[PDB]
Amino acid sequence: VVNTLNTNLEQSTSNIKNVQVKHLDKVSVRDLMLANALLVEKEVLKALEGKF
Amino acid sequence: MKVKSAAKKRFKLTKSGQIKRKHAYTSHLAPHKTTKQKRHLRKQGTVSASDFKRIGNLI
Amino acid sequence: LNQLKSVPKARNHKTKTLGRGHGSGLGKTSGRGQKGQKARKSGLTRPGFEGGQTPLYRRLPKFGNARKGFLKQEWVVLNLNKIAKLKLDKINRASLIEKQVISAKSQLPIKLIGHTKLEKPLHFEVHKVSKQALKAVENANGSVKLLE
Amino acid sequence: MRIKGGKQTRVRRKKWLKQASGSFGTRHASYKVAKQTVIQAAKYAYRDRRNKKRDFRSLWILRLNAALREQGMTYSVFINLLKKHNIEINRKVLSELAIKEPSKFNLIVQKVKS
RNA sequence: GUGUAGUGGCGAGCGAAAGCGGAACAGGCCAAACUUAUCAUUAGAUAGGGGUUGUAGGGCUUGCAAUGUGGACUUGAAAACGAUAGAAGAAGCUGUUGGAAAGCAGCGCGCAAAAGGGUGAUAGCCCCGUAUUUGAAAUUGUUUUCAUACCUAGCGAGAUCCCUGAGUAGCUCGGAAAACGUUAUUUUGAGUGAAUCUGCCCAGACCAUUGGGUAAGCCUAAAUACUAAUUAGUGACCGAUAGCGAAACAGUACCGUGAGGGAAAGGUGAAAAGAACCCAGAGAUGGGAGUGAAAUAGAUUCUGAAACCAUAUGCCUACAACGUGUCAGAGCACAUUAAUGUGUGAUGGCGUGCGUUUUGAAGUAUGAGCCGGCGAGUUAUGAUAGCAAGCGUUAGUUAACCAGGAGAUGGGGAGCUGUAGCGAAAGCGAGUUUUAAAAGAGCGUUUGUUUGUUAUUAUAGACCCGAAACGGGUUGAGCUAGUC
RNA sequence: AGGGGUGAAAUUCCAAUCGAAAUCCGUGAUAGCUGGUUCUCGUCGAAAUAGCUUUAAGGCUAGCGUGAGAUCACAAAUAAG
RNA sequence: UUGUGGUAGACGAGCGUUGUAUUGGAGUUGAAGUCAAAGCGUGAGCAUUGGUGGAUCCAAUACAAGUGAGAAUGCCGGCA
RNA sequence: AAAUCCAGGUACGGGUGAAGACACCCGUUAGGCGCAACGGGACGGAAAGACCCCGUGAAGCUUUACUGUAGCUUAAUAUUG
Ligand SMILES: [Mg+2]
Ligand SMILES: [Mg+2]
Ligand SMILES: [Mg+2]
Repeated sequence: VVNTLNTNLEQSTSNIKNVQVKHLDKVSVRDLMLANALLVEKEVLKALEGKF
Repeated sequence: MKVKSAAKKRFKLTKSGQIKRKHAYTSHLAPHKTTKQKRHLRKQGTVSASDFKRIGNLI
Repeated sequence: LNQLKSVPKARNHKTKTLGRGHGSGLGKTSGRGQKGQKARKSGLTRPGFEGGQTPLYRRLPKFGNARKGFLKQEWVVLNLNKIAKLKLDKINRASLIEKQVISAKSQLPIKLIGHTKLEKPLHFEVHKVSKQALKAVENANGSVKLLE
Repeated sequence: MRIKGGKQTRVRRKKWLKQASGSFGTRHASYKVAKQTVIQAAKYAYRDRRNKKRDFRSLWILRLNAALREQGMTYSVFINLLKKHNIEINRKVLSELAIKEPSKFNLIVQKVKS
């Protein structure tokens, strides 16, 4: 999950079927609970707290 | 559904069910009915439980 | 919820399959009975019908409509039984829209109503008040202003 | 999706056919007749499961009366001499089988003469 | 808004216009006066300038201020992005099973390229491609810029001056469109027929007041409907009785004089390496041989079930009244999903099918010759009730639409249900209707909403199939009837 | 050339079919009338009556079944008085 | 302890099919489809081995239905 | 070839039965299987009875049934002095 949607990472990881990068507002319940492993980035914690 | 046009003009729907209705036998002939009948039929009443279901789903 | 296994608490009810053998019930007849009119396709005759006999709604005389072709002029009503729960003074249009009791895109006369006692004084400018509603709101040492 | 369902029908009719073997004619070939024959055979089995315990009792009665008539008394008299006095709970299958190994059932018929 | 106001043998039914929230947004141009020119100028006609209307405007006289912004707009020139062909385009060996490795195992590598297809069995690294970067001699599309036509331009004072769409608006008699079944509004077949800014029309008969708008002339892109066609792609779409009727030389074969009707059918193999040669037979062909991993893959060509037909191991059957089985039951022959085993059954007791519809069917009621396949309670939008979930006491909740990978979802509070009801209604209000009555009686003095699922129901063909018919359009006097 | 034609008239003929051709369309016409409607087990389990009906082979309500909930005692059955 | 027949019918609990999404797994040492057999369940059903066949398939949880066939003088095909 | 056919290994008398039995109950007779015959029966086959009745079915026809209408006729009105 990401906020700025960097292009170096998005350009990478495209051919890797397991991984996927999504914006903070692009993730759904299924797209999250299916991961079984995720890497939240630093700031979206505050935004998620605000949105609750 | 389209509400039955010939129903909403005879059945004022009151609070908490209990569809109200006028009484019949009040439009044509006066002398054949006594004053007791005449001054009872002017008041209005509800619909019995038999036809209540068939009228409620019609409205 | 471990998508490999997800469950609800209780929502899966018996589905009445109509043409699926006598073992489950609902055999050849699918629950239509036996050889009636309902049993035939497109049965279940018109909702208001009593088999030729004059139906109930046709017997009774019609309610009249004195004011014919007109819509009863609607009123927005403040019942004092609940306005106390709405903590606010100087009740008016400029405030009720903030509390979302009414909407900005609405030019409608405001009416006051109710018999319940109220503790803290309030202030209204509305178009109509009930007699004893006015008495009650005045007894609370409030006030009311009558807009035409 | 569209469903054809070939395996299930074949398996079901195969089971019904297999239930009936040794049947005459086409009864063991056509499922439509095999199912009816299986129904009738099972009805007959249900009836005979009671008929056989209804009948073996009579068979024991007969093969006991035949033995008793060789000693000088009838079956009806025998039960009283069992029930009313010299009380016993000897079943009619063994009070009949014991004759097949004699010199021990004669002990029964003489004991009741007391 | 809403199944609302209303319309309806007030029956079946039918169903707005406002208002609100959104998609889109551009308004211009003639006739008429006035005037120029030309018409035997009897113009009553033609071609110019002027004017295009409601906080009425335009013309007439006299001034002021402007040289512009804009087009639903002409020519070229320039730029840009495309469309119609393409080019480059990474990375692997060994071993084993095997006919074949790409499988699996061991050790590596590439990735802006783990889409796909092929390659002797399932390959990110064998090949074509893919991501990505680039490519137009010629035709052609769209947008932008420049100049360039054509059109387009504001504000004063005077003055009973003139113009503002005539067989027109209305009105009568018949019809119709509007949700209206003839009703204000609109329309017209016949007739009749005005007014001119102090005007005319309109605010569901009609009149007055108030207010709104200026008909009887014309044009106008965007939101809109559709996909036979082209390109790319997708599918909890079909997979050879399915899917278009048509996977194949299908509207063909075939039927009908004609309109018209209208099918069935696919798969060897890895690659023909399609079986040289020998025997039999006239030959087809079969048996060998050979190729092949496999010839019980051989052209009848993947898999090969049942109905049906044959042949055989074991048991029984030619004094027998049999819906054919069942419970007992020897004898005989074997050995299994090891099981108080299997196969057959001399003989005993008992024994009138399956579905339909019926008060009652073995029925001398009805349907099925058998086998295989296909074959009938669904969906859209609503309402009701049950169960469960979310949010909850000024609650709950979005619709269309926009953004988002033809996603969840965010924005969108327009509305909807509840919060107060009673009354035909004005109205009143925890009361209200009736009533002279505050008596009495009736109704009320609180339980929610949005969903998911189930059941029922309404309009849709609404479980399946089955009529004789009805109405419209076409083809048929080659047979037959009449006539020439 | 078809709610037409033809008829020394019979309801004859109009492509083997005519009390009104054949074919296509509205069309999946309607059918209170037949027949059909497919997997299993468990619990409960009737009616063929009343009234009305251009109703009598049908329908509505009531009667009888079933599921959920309430009333347990004053309700309902069973004997005796 | 009371029971456990049952048509119309009312309610509950389940089996099976094809596909989808998550995990897991098997497969030229032979998957599915097919036949055979003296297997196992209360029932829809589910295994085990062998022959054939040669490339996909199975298990667990949910979702979705063109989802279950003996009858319609049913259609089609084949054979009596 | 053909229509037909629920599966058949398909006796007679008395009685019973949905009211006339190859299959039922009680008796009697009958070795297995053909071929040529002849039609008593299998309420034998073909034809969802053509008679009769029901359907708030169809079509055709009739009339002083109802509602309309083509046509014919009369008047007013425009063409119309
Ligand atoms: Mg059935
Ligand atoms: Mg039936
Ligand atoms: Mg006959």
